[PDB]
Amino acid sequence: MRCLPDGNLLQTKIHNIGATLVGVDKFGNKYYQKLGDTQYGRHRWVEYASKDRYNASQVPAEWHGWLHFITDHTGDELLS
Amino acid sequence: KDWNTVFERSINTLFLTEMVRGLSLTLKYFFDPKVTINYPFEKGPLSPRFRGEHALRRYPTGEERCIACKLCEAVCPAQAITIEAEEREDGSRRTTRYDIDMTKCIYCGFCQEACPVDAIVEGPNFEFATETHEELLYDKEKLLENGDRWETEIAENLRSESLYR
Amino acid sequence: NFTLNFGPQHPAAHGVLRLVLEMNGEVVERAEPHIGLLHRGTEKLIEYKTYLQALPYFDRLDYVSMMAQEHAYSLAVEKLLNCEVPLRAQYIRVLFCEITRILNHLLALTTHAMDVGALTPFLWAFEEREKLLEFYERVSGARMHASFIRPGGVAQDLPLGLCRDIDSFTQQFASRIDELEEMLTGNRIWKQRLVDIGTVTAQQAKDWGFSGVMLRGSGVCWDLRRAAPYDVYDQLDFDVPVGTRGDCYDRYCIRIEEMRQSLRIIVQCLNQMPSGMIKADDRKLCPPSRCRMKLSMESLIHHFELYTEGFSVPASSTYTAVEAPKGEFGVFLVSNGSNRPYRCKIRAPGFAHLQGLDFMSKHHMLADVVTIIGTQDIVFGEVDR
Amino acid sequence: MDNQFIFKYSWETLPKKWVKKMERSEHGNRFDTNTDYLFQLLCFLKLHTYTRVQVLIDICGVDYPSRKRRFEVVYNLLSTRYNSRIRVQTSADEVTRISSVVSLFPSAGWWEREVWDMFGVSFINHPDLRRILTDYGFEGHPLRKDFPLSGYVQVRYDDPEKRVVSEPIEMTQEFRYFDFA
Amino acid sequence: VRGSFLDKSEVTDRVLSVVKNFQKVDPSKVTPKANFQNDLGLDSLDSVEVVMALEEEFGFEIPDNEADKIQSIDLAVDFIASHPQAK
Amino acid sequence: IGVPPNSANLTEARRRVFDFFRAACRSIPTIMDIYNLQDVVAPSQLRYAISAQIRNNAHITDPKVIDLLIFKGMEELTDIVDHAKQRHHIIGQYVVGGKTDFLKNFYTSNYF
Amino acid sequence: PLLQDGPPPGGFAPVRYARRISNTGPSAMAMFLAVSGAFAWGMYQVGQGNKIRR
Amino acid sequence: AKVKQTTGIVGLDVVPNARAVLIDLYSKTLKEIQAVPEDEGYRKAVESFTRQRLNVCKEEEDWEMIEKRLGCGQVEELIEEARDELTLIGKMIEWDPWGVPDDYECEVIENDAPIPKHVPQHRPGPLPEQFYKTLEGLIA
Ligand SMILES: CCCCCCCCCCCC(=O)SCCNC(=O)CCNC(=O)[C@H](O)C(C)(C)COP(=O)(O)O
Ligand code: SF4
Ligand code: SF4
Repeated sequence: MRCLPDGNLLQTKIHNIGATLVGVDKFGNKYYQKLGDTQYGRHRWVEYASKDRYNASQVPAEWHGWLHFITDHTGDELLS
Repeated sequence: KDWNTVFERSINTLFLTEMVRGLSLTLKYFFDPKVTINYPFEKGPLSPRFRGEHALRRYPTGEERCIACKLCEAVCPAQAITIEAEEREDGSRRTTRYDIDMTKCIYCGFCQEACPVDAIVEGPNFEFATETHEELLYDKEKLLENGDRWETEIAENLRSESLYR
Repeated sequence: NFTLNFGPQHPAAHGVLRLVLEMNGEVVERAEPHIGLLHRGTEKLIEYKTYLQALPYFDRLDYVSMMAQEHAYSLAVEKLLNCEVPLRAQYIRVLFCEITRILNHLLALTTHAMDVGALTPFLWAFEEREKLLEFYERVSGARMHASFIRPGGVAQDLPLGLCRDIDSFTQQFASRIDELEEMLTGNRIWKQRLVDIGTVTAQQAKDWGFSGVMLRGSGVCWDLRRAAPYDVYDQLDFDVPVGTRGDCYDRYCIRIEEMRQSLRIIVQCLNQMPSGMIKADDRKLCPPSRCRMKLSMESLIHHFELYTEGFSVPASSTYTAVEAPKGEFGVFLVSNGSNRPYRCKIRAPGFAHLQGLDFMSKHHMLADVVTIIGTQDIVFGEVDR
Repeated sequence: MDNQFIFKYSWETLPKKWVKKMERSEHGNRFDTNTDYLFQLLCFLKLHTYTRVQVLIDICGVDYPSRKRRFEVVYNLLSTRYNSRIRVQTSADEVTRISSVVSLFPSAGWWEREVWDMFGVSFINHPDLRRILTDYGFEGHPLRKDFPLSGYVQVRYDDPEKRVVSEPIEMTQEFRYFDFA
Repeated sequence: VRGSFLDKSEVTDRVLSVVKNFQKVDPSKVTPKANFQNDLGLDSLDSVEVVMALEEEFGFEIPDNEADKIQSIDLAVDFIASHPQAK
Repeated sequence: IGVPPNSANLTEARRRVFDFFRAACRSIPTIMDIYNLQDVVAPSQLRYAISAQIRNNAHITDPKVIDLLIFKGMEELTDIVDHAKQRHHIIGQYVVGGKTDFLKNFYTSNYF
Repeated sequence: PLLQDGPPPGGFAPVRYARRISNTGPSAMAMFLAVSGAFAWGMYQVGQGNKIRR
Repeated sequence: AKVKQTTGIVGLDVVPNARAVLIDLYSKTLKEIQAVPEDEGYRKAVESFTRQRLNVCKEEEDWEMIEKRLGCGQVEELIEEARDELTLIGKMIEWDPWGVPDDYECEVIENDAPIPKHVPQHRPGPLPEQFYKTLEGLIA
């Protein structure tokens, strides 16, 4: 139902189609990648656990580097 | 000059031909994919060198790295750092006050370069907008909190960047 | 004659532009710019900083051409210290100078186009700007104020794979310029807005201290990269475009061609880039590596001195100028033997250019004033300091 | 047309009373003139066939409080015809007006206004000599060595008067001077 | 009927009051023939002040070369009573 | 129009002083409307203020110092008229509209 | 260390910097003939439609 | 022999009778310089290069060869210099700056501190032979 008022979330749902789940963090945020080349091969995004009241600061440090393409290690590999 | 070349420009002017190409090339990107990032679900790329929110670090034992040398305070081009120090009860040379005015700071990274023990660093965080001026007067406890929160990413960037500095 | 007060408090025209125009109907008789709205006392502040602490101030003068002013300040300090810069640093400095020139021309050409009603090119160009800003961030960690070019070389070496990414940008950028040209060059509205507007003769350009595109538009072959070359510019091939009419339309074409020639230099710099050190090795102004500072007593002492007191510059004075994107950018540096500059006078090309608005806009229409300001490529950070 | 030729040619052809000092160096050829000859010397350099110094790059002041003539006015000039640069300097104090060269180089107009604003040096025959950089009603010349870095006054909005007002400065943290000498 | 000049006696009076009210002018030496410098103890800066005080009271600007031939009360009254711009 | 040469002697300088006094004082009605001082101060009180500033420098004998003072006076005047910064009880530098002085200062602070 | 970012063996591929031409567009006479013929035939059609409407 | 279409310099018009104009200007200059004292270095210098340029203009009737031999820009640029030199001569007569004062003192500094190769440096190259001929004539 959140897709109707929140068009930002709808864009993620459409682009989630066919993506690979990479991991889930301690807050429940889900991390997806496509492995294509559309914006120069950058296809990493996060589906926040809270469908409302989501915030960019909710991404933990172990997944922050992966999300911003600073590192290729996922949050799971950094925690290990 | 010549009736053909006179006719050539007269028709080109009347029929607005050069404005046809302008329309044609404006339409080609219409059906092409867009470059817009779906913030905040998607983010722009950054490097391990990115100069963002400051953080104070500790050793893996929990001891502070900072030894109150005041090199970062001396080099800071904006005079954004204020430090007080004295000998700790166990004899250690430690700060009792470490303040960074995030509103004076110019995010140059000179403090990180000056520090001899890798205590002060500019982390990867750039999303820390506040509703009050006061919250941007970072004290020692806030900076050590930032280091605790971002330690795993900071240590990874430091390992990657160690081969260059 | 009535007086039309025009201050756009928004970056439609520079944000702090303030013009008092005397008009006869819609025809301008006198244009008087009021400046100092961004006067920040940079030259006074520099006197209270060490030579290292003063470097970030030069990023914020012409904030569209950051690394170019970094380069001029470093060259002036190197001139007074007689400091040898290694060859790899020279190529890197030239490479990012040309990247900065494209970044500048892309903003100057499309903000000008946006002001005369062409809204699409700005979006197409700022996307190319984002790719180039990414190269700034990968070498320095900052999108704009890199503080990457320093006396004696550059702060750090290039990250692995950056050169390949730069090469990928060069393989497609010519098409991006071609698209910008097709939207503007042949269009009859664009020509009608620019042709025979703001005509500057060669004598007028010399009289008013014009430089850069403002001087070469008037047919004067003058480019400091060839007249007084620096770094590795004498080992590179590039042509110097010159105008034949001295109007806003010529200077538009020159900036397009300068972007093409800048692409030419970057490609040569990428292929000729030699290996080696990127800092000068005189242990007087170059910071030691993190590993030696933590292992050698002499390196730790040098690191302590460089970040507290800085280096001293023997008492002397000189003027150093480079070919910045907006024209000749100069620094008159006076040293008194100490670790802080005694006097640092900044010569901004936009200071001379905006002073020429009065004679350039004489007897034009009100809507041509913005076009002439756009062809001058004014940034008030350097005008006001 | 290197710096050796200009130094040697100028000594032979210039009137002797115009130059007090001549320096040849890799930091730039430099003629030190008296105040009353500055205008004529610059006119000679601009018009003469063998110099053709057509471009006035900038004019700047330097403060030397230990000198009886504290101010030094530096003229940086360029000859595109011969691809050479020349520096001409002169001294001044807080009350000696000096000649304006706007009639020789129109670009001098704003630079002379800046010298007056920043240092307090006045220019005879300047068409429109007023402050150009500082706020309106500014007191003092900030580039003087004795002028404090943060100045004397600051501004803020005052709700009871419904306007921005100027008051004497009050810093939360004063500027810390670090003496590394 | 419309007039184009202030009455002489009315001017004599307005000028007499202006000169007296100016401080350093005791209302004892102020005669219609009294001279500013020689007989009133007013120096050059005080003397120029009186003349422009006549400009404010009568609302018109006196050309300087006339402001100088006004060294006394006759010369000032002779001038204002014949100047049309006086109101 | 242009900045004149330095006055040769004290007659020239004092002549320039009177032109400045005339020009500055003639602009009082413009200043009165700009700062709305009709119910605040009389025109004569501001005239006497300018005269007082001139008299306080009557001891200067160097004509070059007098020339600089007049030039700064014209600039102060121009900024007051052209770009007014209206406070309430001041214009520019000038306020508009049983114990000795030691105890008052002593009660205030230790810095005199 | 001993590995620095730089060119590959042989250098990068050549890149173009000069403007590329493009010959797209009809001719003065072609578009003139089209307009003239459309005008003539269409006005004849207007006459026919006016006759049927009447 | 072909007429020049453009000088390529904005605001610099083509002068088709350039040789004639130069001859007139140089002849005028050589006559007005005599009001300057003979011993003055400015008088000797002006006479030295004006005479040589006048000689080249008289010998060569083709403006392309006048530019080639003289090596100083176009003839239109040469004319500007000749006009400026005439203007400067008149101003020096008015100024009367000649003669050395009684207590004349001049300080010459020759600072030999080097600068790095990579910093900006003007290197114009060799002048035409006549410039060095004027200089050694002045010294002797
Ligand atoms: C609205 C306000 C805007 C304008 C601001 C005003 C700023 C004023 C400050 C600058 C003006 C000066 O002080 S200018 C300095 C004026 N002082 C002198 O001229 C020195 C020589 N003294 C004399 O000539 C006489 O003592 C004298 C009594 C003056 C007359 O002469 P008499 O003895 O024969 O009457
Ligand atoms: S980033 Fe720069 S300005 Fe900010 S605290 Fe560090 S040294 Fe100071
Ligand atoms: S953060 Fe580093 S440089 Fe700053 S006082 Fe602590 S140890 Fe010294």
